Amino acid sequence: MKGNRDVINQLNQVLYHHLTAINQYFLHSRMFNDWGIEQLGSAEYKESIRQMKHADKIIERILFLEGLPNLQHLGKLYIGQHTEEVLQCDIRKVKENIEAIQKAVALAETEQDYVTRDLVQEILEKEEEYWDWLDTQIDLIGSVGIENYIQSRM
Amino acid sequence: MKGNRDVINQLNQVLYHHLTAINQYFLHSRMFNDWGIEQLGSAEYKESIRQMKHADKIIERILFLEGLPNLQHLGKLYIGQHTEEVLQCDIRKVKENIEAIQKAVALAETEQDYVTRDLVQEILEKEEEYWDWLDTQIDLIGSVGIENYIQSRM
Amino acid sequence: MKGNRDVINQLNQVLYHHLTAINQYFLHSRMFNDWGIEQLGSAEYKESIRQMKHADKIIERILFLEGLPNLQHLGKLYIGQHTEEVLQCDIRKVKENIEAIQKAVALAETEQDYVTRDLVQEILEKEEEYWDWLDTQIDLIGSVGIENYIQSRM
Amino acid sequence: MKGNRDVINQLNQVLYHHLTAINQYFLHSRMFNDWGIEQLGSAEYKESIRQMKHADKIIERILFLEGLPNLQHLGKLYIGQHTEEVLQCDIRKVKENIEAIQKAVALAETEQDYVTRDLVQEILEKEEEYWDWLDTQIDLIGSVGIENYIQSRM
Amino acid sequence: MKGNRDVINQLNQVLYHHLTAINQYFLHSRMFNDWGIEQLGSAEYKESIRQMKHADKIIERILFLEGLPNLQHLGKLYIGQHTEEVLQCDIRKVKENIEAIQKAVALAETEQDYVTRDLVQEILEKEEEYWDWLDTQIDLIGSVGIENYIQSRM
Amino acid sequence: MKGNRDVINQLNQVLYHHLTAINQYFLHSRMFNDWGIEQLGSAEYKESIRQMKHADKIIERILFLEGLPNLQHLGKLYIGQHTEEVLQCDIRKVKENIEAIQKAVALAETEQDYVTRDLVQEILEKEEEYWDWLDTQIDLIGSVGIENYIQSRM
Ligand code: HEM
Ligand code: HEM
Ligand code: HEM
Repeated sequence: MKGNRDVINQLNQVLYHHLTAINQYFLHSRMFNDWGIEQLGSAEYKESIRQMKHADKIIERILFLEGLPNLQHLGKLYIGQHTEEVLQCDIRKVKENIEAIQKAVALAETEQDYVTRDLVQEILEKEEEYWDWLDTQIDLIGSVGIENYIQSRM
Repeated sequence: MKGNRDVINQLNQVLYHHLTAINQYFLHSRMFNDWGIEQLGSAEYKESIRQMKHADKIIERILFLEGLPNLQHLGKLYIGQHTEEVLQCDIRKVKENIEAIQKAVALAETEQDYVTRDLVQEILEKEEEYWDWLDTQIDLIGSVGIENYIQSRM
Repeated sequence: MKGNRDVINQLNQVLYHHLTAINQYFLHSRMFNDWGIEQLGSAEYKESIRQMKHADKIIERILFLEGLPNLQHLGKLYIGQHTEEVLQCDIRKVKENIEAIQKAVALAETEQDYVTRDLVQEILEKEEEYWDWLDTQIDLIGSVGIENYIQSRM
Repeated sequence: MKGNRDVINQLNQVLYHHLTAINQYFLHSRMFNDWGIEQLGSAEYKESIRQMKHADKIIERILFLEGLPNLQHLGKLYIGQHTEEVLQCDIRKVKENIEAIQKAVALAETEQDYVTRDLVQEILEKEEEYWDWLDTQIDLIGSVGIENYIQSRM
Repeated sequence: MKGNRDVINQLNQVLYHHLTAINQYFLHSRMFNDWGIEQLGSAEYKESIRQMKHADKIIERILFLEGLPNLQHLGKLYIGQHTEEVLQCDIRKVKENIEAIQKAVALAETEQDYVTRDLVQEILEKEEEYWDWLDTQIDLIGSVGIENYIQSRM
Repeated sequence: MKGNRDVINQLNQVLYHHLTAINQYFLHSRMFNDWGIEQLGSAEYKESIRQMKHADKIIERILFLEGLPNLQHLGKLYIGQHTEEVLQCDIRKVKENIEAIQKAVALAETEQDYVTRDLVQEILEKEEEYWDWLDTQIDLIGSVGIENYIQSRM
């Protein structure tokens, strides 16, 4: 293939994690909506769409490199049963995403696939943003209490 | 739970097929784009998005009925290696979708879940449309030849 | 020089307090934002910008009077560790600002620098407004409780 | 000079390749137009202009670094005599561009000229895009036949 | 903290230099205006605002990494007494900025904080732009003479 | 071939001079910009683009006449080291351009290639305009002095 095989394999790992995140965040969105917590339903939906866009770019990059995108398998979904637990499940997932993306950055650099590096660098910045937003929600549950926090996210 | 357990379980079967169809069709879109056959890339993307909307509607219906939507599992993706084979892989997938939807209609009717029936009846109408479109593409390959057919779908 | 030396020196005292207030308020803004308390982040940003405009007006007045604006030095920043303490740190800072401004008004009047007096009198009016706003926030924390107060300032 | 001499020398190599590509793609554009294959005439023109823009940015970067941009010499032009051969000649050229750009990225990194690195990283992404487009045209000539392919590019 | 401690410390160094540059350029702006050299007053103001924006992004990045932004201290201000000397003082300052930013890029890379790296890479590009503009003004004073140069910058 | 071989060969001589002029003028533009003399940067850019359009028209004319445009070779670039020398280098280049164009007009007339003659006659009119502009700049340097002249072209 035109691309580096090891780079292609790690891009498929990143895709695996994006595919997993799409489904986790999407179900979390619809669970929050079913509960009437509509603003967190929206935030989870937006991040699900963001993950879908990430996956699209990785698939297209893998195909350009003449590799085979792997959409057949998923990782473990972390599904919470109440608001605070959902947030902690998302935190667990985004940390997995970031670790995989960081290793893709490091590997692309070593193999001199600089365009791939910049692609996953762009995704990483957004994953840090979602991690930050989740951390903030946890702290706010601490500051205002879970009853006030949910009320605010209706 | 408020909904019927067998109806709930068959809705998760329909969701499984939609989630699987999402990934098959989306990959086929990007492969057609990778091959330079952009009108088939676009058609496949549109059908993937429709499957995404179908899955959304089913997830929301399962949650209202107080069941647990299952997004953890995926079926076999039928991935083609050239234009004609891709179309045949899609035909195989939509036939699986339609069969699961038909059993959901029949079962929803029996259990007097008339609102679920109407939801899955609407999805069925769209699945028949995609099936018809695929049949037409295969016939057109026969009528005009694969070289003219691909040329037309650039 | 064309201006009065004591007036010039007290204007640099006012500038010192504005420069210090810029940094305290700006950091408090970004800390509130980091905590998810965005309306207090916004209020603190607005007051930092006002302090930036105050400092600008004083610098321009010192230069017209042919003195040397001193931007090299900073006072103690009072940095809080939670919402209520931040507000109290700001109250301490604005009280220092107002005291320096009041001495500038009194001294400008004595030395018949009536244009400088009016400049610092305008700044004072705005500093009293920020002081009033801070007092109100503290009272509101008392009336509604810190959990409701923070919830409201998200 | 303010810049690193070795970095400057490699930037002049990249410029050499951009200057060469401008002329190859431009002549190919006008040859396709002379043949009546106007859509490939347009694609070659757009890429010629893109190469001109690349050259502009490299020249300006070399001058900022206090080096001497070398516009006096050109590399070998690969000029095809029929559609498929033209595409293969462009593929040969873009591969030369990318190799020179990749070595510029690697060298800028080692010498800690991070702004130069980002400049050539941006160009590289576009060169990969043109390489991809060319690969696609070759495959389409395979899929639809050269007679249909040219017809489509009129 | 979630961030790397050494990266956080170097980000605080970059902030230190941005805080210093804000004040130097701002005073230089108002000094040029006091002298009637309004176009250089404007250029210094714009760059002061640019430095303020740089500082904002670094503060927010430090807080995201769970570090403590240090706004309490400033570096030495280089304040000129006539047009050419002001420009040379700014040149001294921007070189300090760039050295600190380059070491932040190198350190972020080593510790695999790739989003921080991209943030300071973006700032660096702008600092090179201001350095270039300053170099140009010095040369123009050489070409046209200081009397013509100031006249032009009124 | 459909065109006259000697006419075809002289058209390639004109193209050679345009391609050479493109590069000289474009570099002069970016050098003037690098020096802060932006109105001369702009004037030189405009003349480079005109030379690019001239080269395009000649390439298209050679191809219609079924000859082979030669873009592989370049003449001596006359690169100045200061404003006055640059202008003199441009004067030398446009004089070469005009001489090649004049021989193309005379030869096209002899061989009754009246359409080619009119094409090169139009280009000549524009080359005389650039020659006139350059002469004016040199005279203006004499009338106002180089320091005022450069000041005016900032
Ligand atoms: C499996 C990999 C998937 C990929 C690559 C993918 C890709 C995309 C893309 C590219 C878009 C358009 C984004 C935009 O234009 O703003 C989109 C939209 C959407 N996706 Fe997905 N998607 C995936 C899975 C899913 C799943 C599993 C669901 C539901 C559980 C879903 C639900 C949606 C919805 C509801 C939309 C909005 C469509 C619209 O309103 O137009 N997606 N997806
Ligand atoms: C000390 C760190 C500072 C930071 C982080 C900071 C930050 C900012 C920011 C983020 C803006 C808005 C920029 C925009 O939206 O375009 C701004 C504007 C401004 N700053 Fe600062 N600033 C600082 C210090 C100063 C100082 C010391 C002065 C005066 C000597 C100053 C004078 C101004 C002025 C006059 C404006 C324009 C405000 C307006 O017209 O809306 N700043 N600053
Ligand atoms: C040799 C190095 C060259 C450089 C750095 C260069 C640079 C440029 C630039 C910066 C533009 C404007 C792009 C834009 O604003 O969109 C341009 C336009 C153009 N160039 Fe070049 N160019 C070069 C050579 C050539 C050559 C050799 C030709 C012809 C064979 C050519 C033909 C054109 C044409 C036809 C245009 C469009 C101008 C217009 O319609 O405004 N260029 N070039």
